[PDB]
Amino acid sequence: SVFLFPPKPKDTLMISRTPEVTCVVVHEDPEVKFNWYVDGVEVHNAKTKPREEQYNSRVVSVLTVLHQDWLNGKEYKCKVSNKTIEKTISKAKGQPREPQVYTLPPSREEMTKNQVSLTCLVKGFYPSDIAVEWESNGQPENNYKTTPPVLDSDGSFFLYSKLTVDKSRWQQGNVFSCSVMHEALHNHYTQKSLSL
Amino acid sequence: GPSVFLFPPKPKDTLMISRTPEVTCVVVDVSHEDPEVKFNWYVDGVEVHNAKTKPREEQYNSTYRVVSVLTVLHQDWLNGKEYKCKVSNKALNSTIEKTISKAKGQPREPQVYTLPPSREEMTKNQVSLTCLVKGFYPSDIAVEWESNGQPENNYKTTPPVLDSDGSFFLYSKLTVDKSRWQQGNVFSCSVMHEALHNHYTQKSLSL
Ligand SMILES: *[C@@H]1O[C@H](CO)[C@@H](O[C@@H]2O[C@H](CO)[C@@H](O[C@@H]3O[C@H](CO[C@H]4O[C@H](CO)[C@@H](O)[C@H](O)[C@@H]4O[C@@H]4O[C@H](CO)[C@@H](O[C@@H]5O[C@H](CO)[C@H](O)[C@H](O)[C@H]5O)[C@H](O)[C@H]4NC(C)=O)[C@@H](O)[C@H](O[C@H]4O[C@H](CO)[C@@H](O)[C@H](O)[C@@H]4O)[C@@H]3O)[C@H](O)[C@H]2NC(C)=O)[C@H](O)[C@H]1NC(C)=O
Ligand SMILES: *[C@@H]1O[C@H](CO)[C@@H](O[C@@H]2O[C@H](CO)[C@@H](O[C@@H]3O[C@H](CO[C@H]4O[C@H](CO)[C@@H](O)[C@H](O)[C@@H]4O[C@@H]4O[C@H](CO)[C@@H](O)[C@H](O)[C@H]4NC(C)=O)[C@@H](O)[C@H](O[C@H]4O[C@H](CO)[C@@H](O)[C@H](O)[C@@H]4O)[C@@H]3O)[C@H](O)[C@H]2NC(C)=O)[C@H](O)[C@H]1NC(C)=O
Ligand SMILES: *[C@@H]1O[C@H](CO)[C@@H](O)[C@H](O)[C@H]1NC(C)=O
Repeated sequence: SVFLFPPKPKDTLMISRTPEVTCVVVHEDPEVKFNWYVDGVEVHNAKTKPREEQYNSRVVSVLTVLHQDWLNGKEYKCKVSNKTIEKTISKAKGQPREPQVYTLPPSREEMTKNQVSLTCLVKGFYPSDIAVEWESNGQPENNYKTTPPVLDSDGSFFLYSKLTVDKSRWQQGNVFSCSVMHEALHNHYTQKSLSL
Repeated sequence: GPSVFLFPPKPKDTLMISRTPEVTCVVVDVSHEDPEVKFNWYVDGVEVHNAKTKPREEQYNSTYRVVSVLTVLHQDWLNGKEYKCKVSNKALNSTIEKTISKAKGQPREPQVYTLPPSREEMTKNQVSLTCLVKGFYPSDIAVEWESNGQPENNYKTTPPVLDSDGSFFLYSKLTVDKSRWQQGNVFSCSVMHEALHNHYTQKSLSL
């Protein structure tokens, strides 16, 4: 069993982070080998994290990739070997489309609660690789949860991010902002603010 | 060896006494050479005998697939009974066992809030009507949209999302033509869940 994983969306969009692809493999002294190919041609800058013994009786190899390589759609072939299995992944193919970002205040009806919901609708983006964060006065907020991307009826994706705050923090007029990073956006990043 | 997959009833099915909730046990990779299999069904570990097994269906990869459907009492699912399907075959003289039930935990009532389109989205030809459903447990839920009796076609609903208090939430988005929203048409988000009175609630939204 060989499983290939893509880099984190955030890591491919900021030139300062390190986007990896993670080839996971998953007890009679099994040796394993690893060959990495980028659009067919092989590369020798992988790294094999040390063996992991599981409760059921999990070797991993990690290859750093270039930001513009992943985003241009190059195929990443991970080839195992044990005395032969392959996997390939790439970015989803297609014209990237720019997320529209809309912040939605809490319902009047929710205002009878002690905490309230601040909503960030992110729609019309493609491919589904995206990252969403919340902050206020520069410091990130922690109490938020973001739905997975959902396929919309036009072949673009959407998601919602919900930020839970004390109603008083909302009543006091604090500024909350939803951050979105996506490849189709200008400088890969956009912000939208929400206040009372 | 074969493989067994056990599917729960649909959330609308268990919530409405008029519908027919079913647990479905599907066996794939049943050998072509000797394909006789047996289903044993158990409810809370007590064998039941009213399941309905389909005839084998020959697949296009030289295997067989067999389906058994167990009709469930609505209050049996909501009361958390466990459904085991056991699949036995004389081909390998082996047995595979799967168990499914409603997720354990105290049910919690969803709060349903409807959020109008953003002002910034009003420059588009279509606007987003949002239904926020939060604080519900377990995650089994159904969400629909309608207007003036008739249902609406152009909506999508996110999967349930585990929130930080252990309950679930989701959002449903209804896309409508800006004109329809600006005419004052009333739109309703309908939510179905065991912890709601009559298993159903409805919130409206208009300009
Ligand atoms: C005994 O040992 C273990 C028991 O623990 C078993 O291992 C499990 O086997 C399962 C099947 O054999 C397998 O299920 C598949 O899951 C994958 C998805 O894997 C992710 O999700 C799992 C559950 O959520 C995790 O446990 C996995 O570890 C993995 O999670 C993490 O995902 C991260 C994403 O945030 C990612 O981290 C990022 O990696 C990038 C890489 O670029 C960057 O580094 C970045 O910085 C990171 O954030 C990681 O990859 C990963 N975490 C790690 C590596 O630490 C799923 O795709 C797959 O589905 C395939 O097949 C189905 C067919 O049904 C098909 O529908 C799909 O299309 C797809 O083709 C399976 O569902 C488990 O993942 C796996 N657990 C492991 C390996 O830890 C063994 O199998 C047992 N031995 C046996 C049975 O013999
Ligand atoms: C020979 O051909 C056979 C026929 O295709 C192959 O059978 C297939 O075998 C695979 C596994 O090898 C099964 O995969 C599982 O599917 C589950 C979901 O299946 C539902 O959805 C699929 C579409 O995605 C659909 O085709 C199925 O028929 C099934 O539909 C549901 O059916 C029930 C009952 O009828 C109904 O109530 C539902 O409404 C209906 N749903 C929908 C949407 O239509 C997955 O859940 C399984 O995942 C398990 O394993 C995963 C491991 O990664 C794990 O992540 C999961 O959590 C879970 O543990 C699994 O993916 C196929 O269903 C099966 N096909 C059929 C038609 O039964 C056979 O494999 C092949 N053999 C060879 C050697 O090639
Ligand atoms: C056949 O199945 C029975 C029931 O589990 C088991 O006791 C028996 O050992 C199996 N046959 C063989 C040859 O092991």
